[PDB]
Amino acid sequence: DWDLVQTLGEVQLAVNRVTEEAVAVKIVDMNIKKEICINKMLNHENVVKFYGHRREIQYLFLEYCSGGELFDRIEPDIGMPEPDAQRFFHQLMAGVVYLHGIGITHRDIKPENLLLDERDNLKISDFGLATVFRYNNRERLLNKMCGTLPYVAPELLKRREFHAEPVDVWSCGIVLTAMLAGELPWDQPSDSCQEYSDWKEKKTYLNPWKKIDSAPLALLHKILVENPSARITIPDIKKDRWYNKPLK
Ligand SMILES: NC[C@H]1CN(c2ncnc3[nH]cc(-c4cccc(CO)c4)c23)CCO1
Repeated sequence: DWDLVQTLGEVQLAVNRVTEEAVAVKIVDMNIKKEICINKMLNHENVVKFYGHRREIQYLFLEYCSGGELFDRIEPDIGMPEPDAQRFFHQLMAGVVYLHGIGITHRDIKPENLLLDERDNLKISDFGLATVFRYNNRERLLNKMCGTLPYVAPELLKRREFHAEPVDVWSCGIVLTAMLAGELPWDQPSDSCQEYSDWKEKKTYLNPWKKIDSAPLALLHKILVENPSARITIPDIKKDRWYNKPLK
C-alpha cells in the first residue's frame, strides 16, 4: 500500500505505508506499451530504475531521485564548478554507454531528463521517446525527428536517415556546454542560426565558448562536429584529455 505524498512534476512521490520506501509513480491517461518494454530492459546505476506497472489508468513505478533534475544545478549564465560538471559528464557517459550497449537510444538527452539521487548520482530519465536502434547485432537507421531543438544534432534537420548513436553524443555535448557556461549555444543547429554559423567558423571568442576552459572546449570541438560520421565517438571521448584530467 502506497500513499501519494506530493506531485513531483504527471509524476507523484509515493511512500510505502509499511517500509516508508519512496518511489516515483508516473500516471498516464489512455505509445505506453513501448516505454514499459524498454524500461523493463534497463538495469544500471546511472539509469532510472523501473520497478513495475499496474493497469486500470496506467501506472509506472520508478526510482525516486530526491536530488531533482540537473537543470536546477545549473546557474544561468554561469554553469557550475568544472569538477562538478566533469563528474556529472562521467556519469552521463556511463549511462549512455550502457544504453547504446543494449541497443537503446534515449533520443531526448537534456538536463531536464537527467536526475540526481541523494548522493548527487546522475540518472538518465524518461524513455517515452527512446527506441531500439540495434537488434540481433543489426543496426537500424533512424528517420523520425525526436528530441528538443537546442539539443538535437544537425543531421536530424538535414538528412532523411541517420545513425542513432552520434545523435545522443551530440546532445550530451550540449548538456556539457550548458553545465560549463549556464547557457545553450543555439535555438537549433541550422545554418539559419547565427550562433551555429559562428561556432562552425570557430568564433570561440564569443559566448558561450568564451566562458569555457580550453581543455573542456577542445572536447566540445570534437563532439559538436556537424558531420555525424566525423563526430567523436564515446570510446574516444573516454580517451579525451579533459575527460581524464584530475579535478577538485
Ligand atoms: N520537473 C520535475 C520532474 C521530477 N521528476 C522526478 N523527480 C524525482 N524523482 C523521479 N523519479 C522519476 C522521475 C521522472 C519520471 C518520469 C519523467 C521524468 C522527467 O524526466 C522524471 C522523477 C518527475 C517529473 O518531473
